[PDB]
Amino acid sequence: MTPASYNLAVRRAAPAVVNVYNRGLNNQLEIRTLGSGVIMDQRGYIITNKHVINDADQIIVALQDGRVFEALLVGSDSLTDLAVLKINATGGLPTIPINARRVPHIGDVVLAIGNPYNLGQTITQGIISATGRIGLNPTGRQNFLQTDASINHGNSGGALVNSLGELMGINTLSFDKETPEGIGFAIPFQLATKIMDKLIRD
Amino acid sequence: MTPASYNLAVRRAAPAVVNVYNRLGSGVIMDQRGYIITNKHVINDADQIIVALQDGRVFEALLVGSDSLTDLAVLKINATGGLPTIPINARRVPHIGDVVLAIGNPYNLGQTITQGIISATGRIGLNPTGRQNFLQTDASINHGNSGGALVNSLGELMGINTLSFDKDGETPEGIGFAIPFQLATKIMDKLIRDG
Amino acid sequence: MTPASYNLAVRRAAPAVVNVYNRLEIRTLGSGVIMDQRGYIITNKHVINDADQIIVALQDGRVFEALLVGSDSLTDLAVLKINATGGLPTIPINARRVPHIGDVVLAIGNPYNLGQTITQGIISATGNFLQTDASINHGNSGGALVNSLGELMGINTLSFDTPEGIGFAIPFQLATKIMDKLIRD
Repeated sequence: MTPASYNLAVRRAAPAVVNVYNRGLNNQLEIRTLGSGVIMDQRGYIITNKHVINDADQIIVALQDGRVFEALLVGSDSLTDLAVLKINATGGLPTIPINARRVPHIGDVVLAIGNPYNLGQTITQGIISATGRIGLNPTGRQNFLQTDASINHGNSGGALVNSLGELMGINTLSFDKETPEGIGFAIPFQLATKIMDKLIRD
Repeated sequence: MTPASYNLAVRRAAPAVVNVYNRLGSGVIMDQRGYIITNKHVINDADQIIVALQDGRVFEALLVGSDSLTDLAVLKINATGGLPTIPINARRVPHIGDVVLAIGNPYNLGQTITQGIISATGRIGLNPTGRQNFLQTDASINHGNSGGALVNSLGELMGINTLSFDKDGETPEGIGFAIPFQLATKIMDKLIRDG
Repeated sequence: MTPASYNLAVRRAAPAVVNVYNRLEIRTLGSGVIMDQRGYIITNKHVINDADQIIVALQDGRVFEALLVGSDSLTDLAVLKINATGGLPTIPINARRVPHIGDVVLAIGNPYNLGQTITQGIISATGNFLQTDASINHGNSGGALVNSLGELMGINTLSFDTPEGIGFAIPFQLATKIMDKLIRD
């Protein structure tokens, strides 16, 4: 027989999730913070976390296949805390699966993909805990997704995908206010997307 | 292709799980008449107990009685409309390993669903739990989940979530407990036919 | 209908996972996995390190004193021996199966002495150390990490020093190799 697995999602998305690093002058340069990013398309556009690349002397993007790029910050967005990078790839880029017709449902099994404590790309699984909106009017457009898929420093900017490897959101920061568990957030993919397209227009 | 999901169990059980506050734990609308279960410590020495359903309705609830030997309490609300109730299959045998979902109101963030499995069904002899019939789960439990529901992939009530374990040396992960539904169904009827 | 479950995995593997005590009193605790019927159990070295007496307890209630037969500094794995008055349950092993990231996996050990507990996660990474998010806590060391078929994927070790859902395991291949090396003596 075959083991229960969410390996089909891991194979379709893991390759498009890169390791992001923020290096700054101390000569002598070092890593201020590190996060993750999702290669959106073969033009070299990546979506990451704004707090991960803020005040960066050098932005280093590292794919899973060994390739290391020096990236360019195209622009970030405050309301959602997203930032968009750009790399110059010539050998072909692995991209994240996207299904624009899909609508995320509470309970859907979801996988978080990121670089917790720089231990190297890790995959954690949970479900979509809730979906809401932060801002004026609770009935407004969905702003965030909540998941219990373990999130840690280094996951910021990463991808939230369902069991078909489809993009559901861009992991953000976790929750902290005793010592909470299984509470993490992401920006819906339909929103992450619309912002990128905007930003890619300067 | 269809995405793997537990949304079914959710649509079935979440409507029946309420937000408890006073003038903030959680609760489960056991049956039509308006009987709501919760933990006795959730409502202990509280003033006006307020109960908010996921459909936005809000009611005042009266403590129809709690039970110290199980840390459970039963509340009553007089609703005019129809009420949502938690699915309950009395012929179901909870097994260790069954996928389970915890529904509650963590840090008053709004109703959330967390998934884990049934870690244990009970315990033999002295133990950190202090009890024998506790259902142990690794589905994320936080302050506010107390009193909420523990359901399986069909939305059936497995137990009533209880106080979080946040320890004697370091912060534990994936350790939560729930009171068996079979025990809550007993304690409900008793506190009911007892006034 | 029937609830989605990983009980099959529990039934197959859990009987073989034991609770290891380091005594005297209790200086520390962990878990172990019965590699074969005669009573050979694998656990981690740090759990039974410097023990006046090694107590092993089966999930069925029986309690046996253990003999530290040997260990391996390299992988931090130790081997214990107990004499059961009959054949003992063994952890399922399938040397032909290749662990994949994303594979559902269960953690079986004795967290905070609560008693045997099963937590679930997935293989988060395979980069000779396996990484999983199946909740691991103090007392889980030396325990079993199995997939949905009860097959052994690894011996859980010590967690990540607050980080959430980061735990590692020593590949079952290594445990198998280390068990044969010590039984042969």
